[PDB]
Amino acid sequence: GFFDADLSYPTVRTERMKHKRRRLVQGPNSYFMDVSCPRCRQVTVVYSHATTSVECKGCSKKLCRPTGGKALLVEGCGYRRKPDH
Amino acid sequence: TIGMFNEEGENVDLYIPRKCHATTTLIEAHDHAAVQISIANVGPNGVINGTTTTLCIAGYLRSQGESDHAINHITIDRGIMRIKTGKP
Amino acid sequence: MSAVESGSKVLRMKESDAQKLLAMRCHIGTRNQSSAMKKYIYGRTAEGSHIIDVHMMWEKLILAARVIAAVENPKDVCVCSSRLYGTRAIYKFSQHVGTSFHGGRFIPGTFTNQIQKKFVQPRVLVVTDPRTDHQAIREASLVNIPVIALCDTDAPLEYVDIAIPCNNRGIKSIGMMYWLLAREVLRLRGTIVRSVPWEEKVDLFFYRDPN
Amino acid sequence: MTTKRRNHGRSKPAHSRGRVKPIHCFNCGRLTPKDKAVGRFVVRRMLDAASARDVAEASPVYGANFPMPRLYMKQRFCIACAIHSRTVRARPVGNRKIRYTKKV
Amino acid sequence: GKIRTKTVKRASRQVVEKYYSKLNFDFYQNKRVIMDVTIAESKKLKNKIAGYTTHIMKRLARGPVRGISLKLQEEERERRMDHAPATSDVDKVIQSGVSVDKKTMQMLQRLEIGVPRRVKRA
Amino acid sequence: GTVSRPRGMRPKWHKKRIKRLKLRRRRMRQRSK
Amino acid sequence: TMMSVLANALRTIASAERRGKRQVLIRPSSKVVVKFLQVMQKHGYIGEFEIIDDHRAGKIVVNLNGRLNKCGAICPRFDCATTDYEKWMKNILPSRQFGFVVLTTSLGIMDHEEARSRNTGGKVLGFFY
Amino acid sequence: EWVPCTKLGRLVKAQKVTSLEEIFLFSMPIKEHQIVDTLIAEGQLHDEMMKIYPVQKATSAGQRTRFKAFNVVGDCDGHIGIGARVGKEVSLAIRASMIAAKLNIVPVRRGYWGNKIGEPHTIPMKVTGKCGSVAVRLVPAPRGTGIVAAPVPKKILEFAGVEDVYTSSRGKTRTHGNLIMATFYALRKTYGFLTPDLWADTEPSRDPTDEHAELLAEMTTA
Amino acid sequence: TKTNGQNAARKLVRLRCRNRWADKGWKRAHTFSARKANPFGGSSHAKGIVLEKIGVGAKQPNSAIRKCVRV
RNA sequence: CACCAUGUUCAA
RNA sequence: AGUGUGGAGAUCGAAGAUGAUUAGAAACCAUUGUAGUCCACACUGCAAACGAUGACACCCAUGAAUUGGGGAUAACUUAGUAUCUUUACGGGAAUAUCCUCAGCACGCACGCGAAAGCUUUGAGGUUACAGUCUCAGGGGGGAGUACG
RNA sequence: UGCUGUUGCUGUUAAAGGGUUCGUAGUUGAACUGUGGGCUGUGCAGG
Ligand SMILES: [K+]
Ligand SMILES: [K+]
Ligand SMILES: [K+]
Ligand SMILES: [K+]
Ligand SMILES: [Mg+2]
Ligand SMILES: [Mg+2]
Ligand SMILES: [Mg+2]
Ligand SMILES: [Mg+2]
Ligand SMILES: [Mg+2]
Ligand SMILES: [Mg+2]
Ligand SMILES: [Mg+2]
Ligand SMILES: [Mg+2]
Ligand SMILES: [Mg+2]
Ligand SMILES: [Mg+2]
Ligand SMILES: [Mg+2]
Ligand SMILES: [Mg+2]
Ligand SMILES: [Mg+2]
Ligand SMILES: [Mg+2]
Ligand SMILES: [Mg+2]
Ligand SMILES: [Mg+2]
Ligand SMILES: [Mg+2]
Ligand SMILES: [Mg+2]
Ligand SMILES: [Mg+2]
Ligand SMILES: [Mg+2]
Ligand SMILES: [Mg+2]
Ligand SMILES: [Mg+2]
Ligand SMILES: [Mg+2]
Ligand SMILES: [Mg+2]
Ligand SMILES: [Zn+2]
Repeated sequence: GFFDADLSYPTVRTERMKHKRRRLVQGPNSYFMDVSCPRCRQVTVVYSHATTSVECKGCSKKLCRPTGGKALLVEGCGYRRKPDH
Repeated sequence: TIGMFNEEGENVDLYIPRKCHATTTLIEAHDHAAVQISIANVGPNGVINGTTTTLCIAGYLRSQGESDHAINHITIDRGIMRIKTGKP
Repeated sequence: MSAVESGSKVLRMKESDAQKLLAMRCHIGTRNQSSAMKKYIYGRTAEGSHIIDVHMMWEKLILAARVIAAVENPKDVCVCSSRLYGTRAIYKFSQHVGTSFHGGRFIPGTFTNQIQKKFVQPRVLVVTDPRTDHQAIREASLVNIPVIALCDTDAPLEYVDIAIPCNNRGIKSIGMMYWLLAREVLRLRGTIVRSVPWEEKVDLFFYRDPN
Repeated sequence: MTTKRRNHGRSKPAHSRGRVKPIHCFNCGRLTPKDKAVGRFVVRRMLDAASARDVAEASPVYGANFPMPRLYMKQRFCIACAIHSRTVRARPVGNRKIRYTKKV
Repeated sequence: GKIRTKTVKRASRQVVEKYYSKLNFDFYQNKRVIMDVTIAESKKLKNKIAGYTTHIMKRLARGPVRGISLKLQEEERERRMDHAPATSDVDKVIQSGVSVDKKTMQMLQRLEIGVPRRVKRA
Repeated sequence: GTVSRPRGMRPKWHKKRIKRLKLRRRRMRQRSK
Repeated sequence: TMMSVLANALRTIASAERRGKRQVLIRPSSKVVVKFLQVMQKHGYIGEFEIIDDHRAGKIVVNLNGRLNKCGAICPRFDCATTDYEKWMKNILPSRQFGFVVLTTSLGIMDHEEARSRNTGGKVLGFFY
Repeated sequence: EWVPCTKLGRLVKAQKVTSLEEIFLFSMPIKEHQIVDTLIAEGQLHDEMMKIYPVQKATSAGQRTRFKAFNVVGDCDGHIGIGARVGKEVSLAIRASMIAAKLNIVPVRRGYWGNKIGEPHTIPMKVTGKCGSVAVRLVPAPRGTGIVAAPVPKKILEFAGVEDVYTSSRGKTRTHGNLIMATFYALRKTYGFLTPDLWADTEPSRDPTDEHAELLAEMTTA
Repeated sequence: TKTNGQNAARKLVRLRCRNRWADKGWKRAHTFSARKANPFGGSSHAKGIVLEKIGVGAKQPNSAIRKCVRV
């Protein structure tokens, strides 16, 4: 015998695999990160799926490159995920 | 107290069919795929004392291959099977 | 079905029972998955074979044993094996438990053709593999016979009421599962004690070539 | 009258595409859609066993160490020629669903 | 052709089953036994029965024959099969050691009874 | 054959016969008016 | 597009009951859908149900017993007077002994038996039995 | 003269099973028509030949003509059965169909239209039986309505024991082979519909073969 | 399939009106072509004068001379 | 892969 | 396919020509050959223009694949994994395991259908008949004809 | 005669989805502003 799935309270494994708009309550997949510029040496908050040109205030160097999904951070920079809330 | 009753209080039903313990579905006289399973009760020792618990499963569930899942749910509900292993 | 009304842990699995299962490789699948058998699979190996949850193995095995023990009049339980690997195992199971058995090809109409002089009407059907015992299962679906089946990770569960997830291919695995089932039925009946190990050997349950 | 085949005798699902440009039948030249025509890739020996033995004996180039060249041809037949040449035969209704995905 | 009909084949199988000990590999002696142990109008049928009876005996010496049930030999087989080893094979495997995969290792570690003693990773 | 009983000539040729008939009738009316 | 939320909800429940499920998820939700479920629940044809808030048109998870045979909306709403109740029971109910036609009246959403008892007509929403 | 070949037949002959309701409750198949003959008292069982028509199979030497017979059996008290059998001769077909009708007997639930006074007179709810293109809808009717149905379904309903019912039909109802079966299926559906009066949980009894297993074993032994 | 809207009466009325003409019996009753072609002119009986006696051969597979009169 | 066209009307 | 005006015209080829076959053969076969076949522009709007299956929306069981883009390496509180190439459209490329959304589909449970068959791709969820809109059909011919 | 079908028809193959798309009248059209407490008595209410 095993646990039957409950529609109102799904398991972690079942919920984690679902599309963001197919979850029981829809929500974002993205987040924000603190990025230290390899040339300006300064902290800038960068969207995880940034599509526009994000540049460091000091060096004026691009901190990321847009892709089809998540933005790609330039080599050398250090990033830290900020809390969702 | 089950079945159709008269104004005089007399039961007029020819008979009362069984109800599936998984889907609350009436088991018809022509099913021939519905089964009745008796599970022996066990006392403090590993020996069965005198009694059994009976499960009725409709034939449609067995044809769909969900009888095993239903029996698992019923036995867990009745306290026969343990839903998970104990803590290490 | 290790849970009893009083709450005693008498029917729970022990270390020796687990050792027998692991030694005979009763927990190994077929690297092929079935939707109904998915719940019984703990995980997958590096080589791709599926690992069967032993706790669910024991729960189904005890439940099957209690169902068999509930049958007051033995030989109303028929144990069928068309694999030719479980023919010895079911023969020894029938000896110790007192049930009927049939090995080899299942004759179509055995449970339905009532004037064939071989017409038998068992109350419980036990099969070694649903895929190869499909004919017996199909006929049982016409005469209200519940089915207990040894099922591997890819077995079809149509008209199967109690499925024991195990390795139903290997000679040693088939013998051990029937040996454990026979021992549990005897313990549930009370003809043997649980503190003393069963004197019978699983090698007799093992199938041997007629050479 | 009755729908004989689910795929209607061709590899063109209802919402895959509109038109497949036809090809000329290998035997008679009849135009048939490429996805419908019976396609066979044939690798034939230039010589049978006896003639190849004689030519290899007379050849300083070809022998046990160097094989003779073969003919490579993609042959697409119209349905009529495929049946008449016995490249393909009418089959029992239950056997019509049997498909092969590699040359046996 | 010289195919033996079911009448000859069935009678020959019955003759072998009932009088196996009295038969041998010689047609003429087998035929002489058959004249006494069978009732039939046809001498030709009896001769055909003897021919296939000798054929069955020759096949029996090499191995078992489907449809021929000889009580003494089948009991001789099952008594031989009953002979059990001194120690159980499962006990020998446990004594020599048990090796399980990583996934089995995780499952046993999660079990309430824990890891069995002589079960080790591989 | 790939069709059921036509119960007549091939429908394409019956359509052509009708088409020629319509052409003749509209020519006759044209010469009349 | 989806024209009737109530029809979508009732059809989803009827299909789940027909398939023998123990739970069914409903989307989207509405006040009318909730009131219909409560009338069903008050007569015992469904068990518990939970309304999940998503800051949008919410969702409902309904616990199904084995008693519901069929439920469905009636479209268009087909306003019904107090003298038309017997006509609707004859047309869309399996029997005069069980089953309910659910109406929306100025006294609220209720079954036809309660509507007749309170002497009010309305518009037919659906049925269940 | 009757030698039961089934455990149910042995129990019926030994009078361990006394009513068809026990057979119906556990949904056991009935393989011997003598079971129905014994369990139904003399005079309470009636049978009628519904339809006999010939069928033909073309051959190289003409055609082979057989006869298909439809037989209805009932007690006018909630039990109905239909048997269809083909034979080389009409009399053989009739006898075989009577046996088949007994083997196919089913219970029929009867109910009330309005007030529940006296014995049930109609069906409890609307039912529909389908066979081929033929579908028969049975609708509960008030007392005194009678059986408003075509003669073939009316005869089946009379044998089943229904007194008042409305009937509508669709499809090629002149195919009486399908019409008889469609009416029979609609009647058989009466006990499969879950009504609020059947919601209460029922105590599960023992299968009579299981209960009398030791006696059945003695019959097999001797 | 058909429309179902609460305010779709005009569509349903128009749909029925157009489709009734496909009923051959309805079209005959609601047109004048049959009445014009009917020699009786819609009456149940008509009086006449016999012009000649004729014998009409019966259709196959029958074979007879049906006695008739031109009126 | 030369060339094979036709079979009076009902009814067994 | 056909039409108009300019181009173009290798190949194939309605019409036609010749040679065979045949009782006849102004058919099938063979050798040819006009209009065409190709392009530009302008007409035509007649296809088995087919999935012979209207559009939008909801529910719906199973196994193996495939195209495109992303993500990761008493009803339980979380339950892996690589291989090959690698001085410039290169922090690259493709595989492997898992998840996911969108697309063309295959063998596959209900249920449906007169059946053939259909089946998250319905022809299922329908006499237990109501999500929305729209087109067409009402025995076979006459006839898609006559008239306008 | 549910063969005119609002109730209540049919349209893969029986008669019948328009070759495709745009599109006006017309028909149809997502959720939300919300349904109250307290006291007494009473009812296998229930966990
Ligand atoms: K093809
Ligand atoms: K097509
Ligand atoms: K695609
Ligand atoms: K508009
Ligand atoms: Mg959880
Ligand atoms: Mg054909
Ligand atoms: Mg084709
Ligand atoms: Mg596309
Ligand atoms: Mg096309
Ligand atoms: Mg050489
Ligand atoms: Mg043909
Ligand atoms: Mg046609
Ligand atoms: Mg006639
Ligand atoms: Mg002829
Ligand atoms: Mg010029
Ligand atoms: Mg040329
Ligand atoms: Mg057209
Ligand atoms: Mg399409
Ligand atoms: Mg079309
Ligand atoms: Mg793509
Ligand atoms: Mg599919
Ligand atoms: Mg409709
Ligand atoms: Mg017409
Ligand atoms: Mg009418
Ligand atoms: Mg009427
Ligand atoms: Mg019609
Ligand atoms: Mg058509
Ligand atoms: Mg609204
Ligand atoms: Zn060709």
